[PDB]
Amino acid sequence: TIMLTPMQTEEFRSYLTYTTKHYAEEKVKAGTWLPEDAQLLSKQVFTDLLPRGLETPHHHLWSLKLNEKDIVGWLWIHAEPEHPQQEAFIYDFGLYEPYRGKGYAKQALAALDQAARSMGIRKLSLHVFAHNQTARKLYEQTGFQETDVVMSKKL
Amino acid sequence: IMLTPMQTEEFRSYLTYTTKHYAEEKVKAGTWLPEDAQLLSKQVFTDLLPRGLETPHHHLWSLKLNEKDIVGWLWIHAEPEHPQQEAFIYDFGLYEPYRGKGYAKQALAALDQAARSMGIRKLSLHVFAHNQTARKLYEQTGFQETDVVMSKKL
Amino acid sequence: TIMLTPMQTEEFRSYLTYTTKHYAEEKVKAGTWLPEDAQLLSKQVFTDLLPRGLETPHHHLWSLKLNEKDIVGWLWIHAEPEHPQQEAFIYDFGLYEPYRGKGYAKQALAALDQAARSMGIRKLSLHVFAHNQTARKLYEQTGFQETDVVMSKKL
Amino acid sequence: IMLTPMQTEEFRSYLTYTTKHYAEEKVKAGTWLPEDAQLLSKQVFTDLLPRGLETPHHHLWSLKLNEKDIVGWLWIHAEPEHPQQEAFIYDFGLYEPYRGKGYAKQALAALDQAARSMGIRKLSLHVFAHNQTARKLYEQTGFQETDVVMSKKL
Repeated sequence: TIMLTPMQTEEFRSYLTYTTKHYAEEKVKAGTWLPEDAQLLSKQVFTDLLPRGLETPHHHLWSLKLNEKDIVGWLWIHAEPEHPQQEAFIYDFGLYEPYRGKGYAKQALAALDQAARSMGIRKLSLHVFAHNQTARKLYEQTGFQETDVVMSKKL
Repeated sequence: IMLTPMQTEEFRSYLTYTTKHYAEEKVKAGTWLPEDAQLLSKQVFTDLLPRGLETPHHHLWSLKLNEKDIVGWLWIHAEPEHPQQEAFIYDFGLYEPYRGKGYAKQALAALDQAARSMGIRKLSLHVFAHNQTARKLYEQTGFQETDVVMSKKL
Repeated sequence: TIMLTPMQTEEFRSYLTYTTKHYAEEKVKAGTWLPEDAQLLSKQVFTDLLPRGLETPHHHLWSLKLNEKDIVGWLWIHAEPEHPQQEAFIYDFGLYEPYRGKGYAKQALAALDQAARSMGIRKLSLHVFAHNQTARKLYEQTGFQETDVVMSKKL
Repeated sequence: IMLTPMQTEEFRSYLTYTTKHYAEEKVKAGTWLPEDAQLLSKQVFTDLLPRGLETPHHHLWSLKLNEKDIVGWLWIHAEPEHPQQEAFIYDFGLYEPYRGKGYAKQALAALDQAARSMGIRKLSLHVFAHNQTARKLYEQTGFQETDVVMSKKL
């Protein structure tokens, strides 16, 4: 039973730091960004997405909580209610390392499902790096279907 | 817009939005303290709907906009022996994505048709004073004020 | 939120009556039993399945309850813990007429899922008359897959 | 039999069985009144596991019989600074379909291996007096009685 609770400042400034570095690394892993460019790019991307931080309009950043004491992870979605399909995009989702491997991830996505419906959103979307097969299987197991695929080849 | 018997899962979603919304509304209105709001809201809805969708004389509909699209809710209570055949609108609204598109007036017209068909001769409702847009709407659709509650902080 | 509560005597003797008649009718609808034979057959079948009624060993008869006041339906499963696949068979499942068309059926099957796992059963099975397409779709929507199909033709 | 870190969903199932089972056991034992049992059981488990699977120093495993088959549970509490490096077995059992197949003794042997690996030097447990088979098993696996509780109705 995961609850979605508005992310608080401390957790957010800590999250922001992890994300930027993690995103940079994933883009390097994927071949999309060169190591020497990754930092500045990642910082630019997160700065354009959340220029007002938690106050950035239409972004919902939540702490995933098991109870008052355990924050097991994070969830960040973007929903503009003027979207023709009432779609929300998951910009990020994950579990802090000590809470992984117990199945909270599926429970958190069910809580997302519920919250999303109560907000009137009709469709959830996300991007998932290709090399993250574990994330891919969980999304498959939870009703997500692949829509687009970007492929690459070094000559 | 069509009124459809509310479904158990549509009810779960409705309850998740409203409960929180009703609390904030009660806070804005000065009626409830913030530390208390969430728990009071929960207690109100359980008191009003002890048997959920089965609570006798309560009629909960989902507002459907097409055969596949759900946009809002409408819940009215009607004592079948009420001397004025009056129904009270407990909750009525639309999820954010569908506001400002005319659905509210269409939903009210649907309620009018549904009420006449059910033997209902009068409709009543509560609205928070701070909801100017809802008030204007109800005014435009024939509702008249009957009671006001006023308050002041000393 | 449906709860499974042990069916009580009054509800059971009322249920038993409905079931026998309903089963007879379904067998006639399906072409399996002739109208003139249906009653006695149905009675024989239920008498062999539940000779001790609620006390019949390995049968679990439950009232589906929304709250203290509403009994929305029934559920009857058979589970012998010595089964090699730890399988339980749903002998009957349905909703009283005033509680239909609100989606309780899926919620009741989720409650079945939970209860079954806590009992250690690993597989659920059921028979569904072919002409009951509405029941068929719900079972499909809830993870059930067709395993066997009996077909017939009058010459 | 293998011990696997209990999964949140395996925990939901475990809690559904145990809670009810513990109550009946407390009733049989004369400790709890039937009207009270269910609610006391629920309160016990929340008191013991306030943070669920995250409650510090508690180790909950699922008992797996093959790479794909779950048959039982094992939950022990071990204070990392306990002077005797003692662990207390709070709950241990098998779902009905897998009893009487030797899994219990294999599970106890697995716990022994797991405990030595974790620095645990002593195991303790509670068992209801009326559970002759569990008592016999524990006796056969090296456990000795240390305390008894007796009662009488006047």
